[PDB]
Amino acid sequence: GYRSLTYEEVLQELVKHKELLRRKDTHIRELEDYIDNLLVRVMEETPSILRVPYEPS
Amino acid sequence: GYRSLTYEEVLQELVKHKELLRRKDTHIRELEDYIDNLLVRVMEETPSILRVPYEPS
Amino acid sequence: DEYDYLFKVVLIGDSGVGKSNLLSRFTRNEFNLESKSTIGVEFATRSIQVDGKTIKAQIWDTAGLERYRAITSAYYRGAVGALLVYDIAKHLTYENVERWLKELRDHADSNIVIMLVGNKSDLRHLRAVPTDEARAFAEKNGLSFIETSALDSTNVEAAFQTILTEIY
Amino acid sequence: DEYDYLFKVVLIGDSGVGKSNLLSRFTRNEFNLESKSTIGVEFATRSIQVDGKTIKAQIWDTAGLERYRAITSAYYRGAVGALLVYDIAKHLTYENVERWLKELRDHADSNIVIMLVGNKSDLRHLRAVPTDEARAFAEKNGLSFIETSALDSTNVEAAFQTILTEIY
Ligand SMILES: Nc1nc2c(ncn2[C@@H]2O[C@H](COP(=O)(O)OP(=O)(O)OP(=O)(O)O)[C@@H](O)[C@H]2O)c(=O)[nH]1
Ligand SMILES: Nc1nc2c(ncn2[C@@H]2O[C@H](COP(=O)(O)OP(=O)(O)OP(=O)(O)O)[C@@H](O)[C@H]2O)c(=O)[nH]1
Ligand SMILES: [Mg+2]
Ligand SMILES: [Mg+2]
Ligand SMILES: [Mg+2]
Ligand SMILES: [Mg+2]
Repeated sequence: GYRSLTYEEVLQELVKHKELLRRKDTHIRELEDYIDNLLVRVMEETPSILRVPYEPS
Repeated sequence: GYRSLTYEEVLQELVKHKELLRRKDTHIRELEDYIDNLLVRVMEETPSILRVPYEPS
Repeated sequence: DEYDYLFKVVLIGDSGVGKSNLLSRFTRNEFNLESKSTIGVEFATRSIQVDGKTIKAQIWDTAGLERYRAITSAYYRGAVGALLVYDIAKHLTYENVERWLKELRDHADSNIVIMLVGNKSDLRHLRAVPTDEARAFAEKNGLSFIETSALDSTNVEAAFQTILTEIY
Repeated sequence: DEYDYLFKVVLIGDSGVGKSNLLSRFTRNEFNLESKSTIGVEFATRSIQVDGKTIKAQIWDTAGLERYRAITSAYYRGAVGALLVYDIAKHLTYENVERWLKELRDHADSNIVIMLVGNKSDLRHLRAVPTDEARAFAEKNGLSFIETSALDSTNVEAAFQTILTEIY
């Protein structure tokens, strides 16, 4: 909770941070998709790598 | 760029959004680590799944 | 170390209901209060005596944030049982039960043994889902039913025991 | 389809320098302007004649945002060449070159053939790194040097050709 900036400034700051969350979300989705697409392959080929605890084969 | 809220409100909004970006960052890091730790195993066991284009074995 | 049957079982249910702690509690006797949303897909195995037989239970877990995704087929592939879990203290997780049911009908084998599990029974003061209401729903839908607490362990063994014996 | 040698080569360099497009250009003759930061680790292979010999070049790629991570050992394991890439239009990517060099010394085989590649030579109007300055640096440090453009293709073949023949 921290003063200094004008209402105008705090307001474009809010816009800039919204756009930044949008970019982070997109990145989270990209990461998620990559994980899922890689897991399909891991699952069909060497599912044992998904074991807990991990026994190297 | 959108009015309505008091300086006080736009200001706790900014704080709330900062804390939200912090949580997204953390999540991005968790996703990244999981990827890296899974890739080590994929690499040592069945690196062919990382081929482009993907030939199922 | 040998065994008479290997059974693939999957955990499904809203994020936060305690799927991963039912897993760690069953397979490792461990519980974690500071338990993060499951990333990816994993499994853990445990052997138990059910009747005369030793059964390798191969228990699969993943995030229940999403319904259908690229890992979905592979996840249900070969699964002979599902534990379908809600949180007794969150009515929403219980509303979502039929949504998860459709998801089983759509992707699991038609003969999957499904058990309905109301988890977090330690939260008796915070109960949002009366046992009877869920009990009613389960029998109506051909499902075994049980309430567990991964936190204090109540019924966790019984739950896995029951589904595994009903797979036989 | 058979071959006389299989050579593992890795791409390393700051994020954004064009590593993934040197890869797609070499292996598929494809270029993408809307190219996202590489997630994970991948490779693609290409066979080429170098002297009398056919060589399977197994080209590895990953994000250059991070320096050392869990995949790092496995990434350099067995690698006989590195293309160490900067962006001729971004002086910072070129400043980072010695940082990537230390990283090779630390994790790669001591006999890795390293080539220094200034990429995006199509951006002649935007040049931030004079060829001579980079040329100087490379020979001083025992490195082959070349400038490429994954976008228009200049030197991309020559770059892979050179490193592969110097691995022989
Ligand atoms: N009180 C109580 N808390 C529990 C119980 N089981 C799990 N929890 C807590 O509830 C939260 C979620 O538990 P998880 O095991 O991670 O649930 P999850 O279903 O696997 O979540 P997702 O991976 O996102 O789908 C954690 O904070 C656990 O500590 C329980 O039986 N009682
Ligand atoms: N003008 C020009 N742009 C290029 C060239 N090569 C790549 N680019 C562009 O530069 C950006 C980054 O290219 P990438 O191939 O993704 O670079 P990267 O090094 O693999 O990035 P990271 O995976 O994060 O480490 C993309 O927008 C490309 O289109 C080039 O030779 N000339
Ligand atoms: Mg979980
Ligand atoms: Mg699912
Ligand atoms: Mg890339
Ligand atoms: Mg690296």
